[PDB]
Amino acid sequence: GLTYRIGNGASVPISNTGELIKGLRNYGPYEVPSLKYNQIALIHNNQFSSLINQLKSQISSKIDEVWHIHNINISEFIYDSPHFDSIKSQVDNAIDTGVDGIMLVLPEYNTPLYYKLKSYLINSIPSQFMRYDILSNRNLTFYVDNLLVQFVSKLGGKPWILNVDPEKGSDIIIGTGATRIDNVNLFCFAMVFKKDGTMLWNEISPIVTSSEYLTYLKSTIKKVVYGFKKSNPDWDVEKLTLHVSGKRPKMKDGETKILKETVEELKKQEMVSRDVKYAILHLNETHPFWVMHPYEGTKVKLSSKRYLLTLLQPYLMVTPIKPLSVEIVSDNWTSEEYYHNVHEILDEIYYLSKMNWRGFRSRNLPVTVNYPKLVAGIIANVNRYGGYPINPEGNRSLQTNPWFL
Amino acid sequence: GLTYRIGNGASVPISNTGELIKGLRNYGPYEVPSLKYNQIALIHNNQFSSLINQLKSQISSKIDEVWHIHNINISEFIYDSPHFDSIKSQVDNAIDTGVDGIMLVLPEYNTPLYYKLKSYLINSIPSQFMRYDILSNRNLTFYVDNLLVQFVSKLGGKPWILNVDPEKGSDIIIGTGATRIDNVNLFCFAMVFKKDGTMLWNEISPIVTSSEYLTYLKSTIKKVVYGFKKSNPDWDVEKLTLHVSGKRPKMKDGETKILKETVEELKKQEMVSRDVKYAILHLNETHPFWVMHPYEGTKVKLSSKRYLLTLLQPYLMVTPIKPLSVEIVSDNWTSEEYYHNVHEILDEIYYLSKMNWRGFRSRNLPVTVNYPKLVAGIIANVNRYGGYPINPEGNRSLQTNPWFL
DNA sequence: ATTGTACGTACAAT
DNA sequence: ATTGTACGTACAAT
DNA sequence: ATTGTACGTACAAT
DNA sequence: ATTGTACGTACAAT
Ligand SMILES: [Cl-]
Ligand SMILES: [Cl-]
Ligand SMILES: [Mg+2]
Ligand SMILES: [Mg+2]
Repeated sequence: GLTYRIGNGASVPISNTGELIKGLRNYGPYEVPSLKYNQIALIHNNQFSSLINQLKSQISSKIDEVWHIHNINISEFIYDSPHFDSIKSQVDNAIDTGVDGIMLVLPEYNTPLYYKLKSYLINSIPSQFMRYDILSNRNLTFYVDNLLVQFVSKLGGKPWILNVDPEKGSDIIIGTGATRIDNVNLFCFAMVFKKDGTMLWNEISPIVTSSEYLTYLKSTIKKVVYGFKKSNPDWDVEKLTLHVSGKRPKMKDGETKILKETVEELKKQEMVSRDVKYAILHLNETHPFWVMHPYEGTKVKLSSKRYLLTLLQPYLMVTPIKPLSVEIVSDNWTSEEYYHNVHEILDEIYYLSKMNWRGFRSRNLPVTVNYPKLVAGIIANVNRYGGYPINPEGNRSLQTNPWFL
Repeated sequence: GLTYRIGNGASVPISNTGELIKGLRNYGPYEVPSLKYNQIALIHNNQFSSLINQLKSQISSKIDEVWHIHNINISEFIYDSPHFDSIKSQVDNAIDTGVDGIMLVLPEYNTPLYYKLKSYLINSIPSQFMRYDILSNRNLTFYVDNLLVQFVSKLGGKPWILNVDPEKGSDIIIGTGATRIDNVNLFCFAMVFKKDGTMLWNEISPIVTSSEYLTYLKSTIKKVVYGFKKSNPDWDVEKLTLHVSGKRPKMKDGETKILKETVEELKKQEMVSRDVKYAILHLNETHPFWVMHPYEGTKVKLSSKRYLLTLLQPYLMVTPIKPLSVEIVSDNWTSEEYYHNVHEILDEIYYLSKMNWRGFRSRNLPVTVNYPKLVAGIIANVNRYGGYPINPEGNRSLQTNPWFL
């Protein structure tokens, strides 16, 4: 069945972390990140610690041997006290020396300090946080293994992509919708993906009130298609799918009407093909249930437009299911192609549920739903603890890299 | 897996009508009905019709050769006009000669006449109706084949029973609840079954208003247990299950409270064992869905007390499911036996979904739910068109035979 | 904040 | 009393 | 009323 | 326009 494509034309089976890691060592990742300085800063307050030295050695050898990123040096920067100003001084010191990314070790749980520093770094340079007190109580091998998956991704590398039939499925999938941060405030999102699970462009709205939802939903989607088209100017999108998700205002028929208008305007502006075939889907995580591989990829039809994908819960009697409801709220398909297109979009959602660059283990949740949830967590908490605002507009690094992992 | 037990200790696979019919011819039914007169009346208004003669010959030879009911003679009675009084004269003439049952051919669709005659016959003698205009447009072989399944059952025979492990499942299952006949009026029902799918006793309430529901629900259940116990005086019920169904007043917590009281009173009166283990289940047919034998008998857990059985739709791309929701609203099981008992009651419901004496083909709906629906259809329409009331109390034939098929 | 489970013991609601 | 959460700690993952 | 499907064409609701 | 019913006729079942 489905496989992951890594480097040198090799592919490895899904649902098998051991073979994925082994394949990376043999063949490299799908794309090794391009770096300016070949330099990574490690920033901590545990100078001469043995654990810091063990961590640095594993990072160094695995960046070389697993990720095939050669000639990297790691520089150390020591902050004197675990507070914002003292750590920020060392972050700025690291940036001044010329580094491709920062790995920042914090001593303990500290939510305001974390989100203030994280929002500063997201606006500055690819970064990876670590907790020393958790690091001290973990298998270092597993810790660094998965750590490097998302750090390499943050640096712009592509660890692996989905091996999918290039003749089936959408040209692009737009994950879009909004996420509430409280009873009144929200932000809209729109993320463009290839059918192989790679993210091409990201846009998010400013935080606004629910009264402004549909205005900013349309504008955020137009902005992400503009950015996708400018960065991919020869791509003619003839097969388009919207994956709408997020806890958002209940305005279903008004929202569908606006999403349809948006697609039509983008056709008018020739941002997608004038003959584009599209569908607008609602993706909702529903209540889990338990059957007391027969359901790996099973598709359930509830009505002509409501479907259910029985995604397996990652777990260690009963088989747990994490179902995903998929409703077709709008499409321009003909009756003759309709159920062929239903199978294709459902298979596509299943494939995308296997993409996750946070770590080696699949999340079994489509990236079009999962990655906005990660973004929501950061935007909400940066707002709550008053960090630096994150505005990907005008910042190509934020528009194209998975800074939210 | 599951098999049907027929005569002479033989058993045949489920879901295979051809082998079931062949097994009956070779081994006979599980129980051949006992008859007083060895005489069946055929009552029609098509004297000397060739089709009537073909029908009579198939009935005669199959009663002999498939059902192993020997030495039967069929007498004919001719009514002159298709009206109640003229047909009733021939029904009474048939009864006066001494017959074990009546087969009554009506010329066409006529709902008032059908239910007036049917309610008269149900109060008199086992009976089987037929429509001449439909009979003329059918494969006579298939028509008579299934016709005789339910006629033999109405005469008190047992065509086949479920082959079930005698050490698993309930001692008796009581199908109970109520069915609305309009927005205000209803009747309660209670049917006692063995785990092999045979009905032991039946009681129904008079038609009452919804305000009287819980009073008559309790009294109808007590009445059916009294009748089961009087007819089965050495049976010690230590494993009891209630299957509650029917479109009825929304009084869930009050209904559960009364059903629990009923079981406790019956324990007090020593109608069941004082150490009886029981569960009270709600069985609801839910919305069908389609998977786009992997679900023959599949059990889904939704919560600790809510389950789903994915019963297959009988049908001729997508696999249709007719799910059955099963909720445990009350039980006296211990925590240690609980999930063992959940599997047993769910398997038991699945087995009972294979019992259907209306014809050879399974209905894939548990008899504890299906047979009350058949009763509801008759009671409602006899009320609507003012036929003779059907009161099984005091009438052992109505309390023990499946007159509703 | 590598991430995710699994599972005690609490306490929340009815 | 009973049933869903809730919040810790434990620790698995290749 | 042997029963049950499957499926046109209508019309019902939005 | 679009999507669920609805009510006929057709006819399958072994
Ligand atoms: Cl569970
Ligand atoms: Cl369908
Ligand atoms: Mg991260
Ligand atoms: Mg019948």
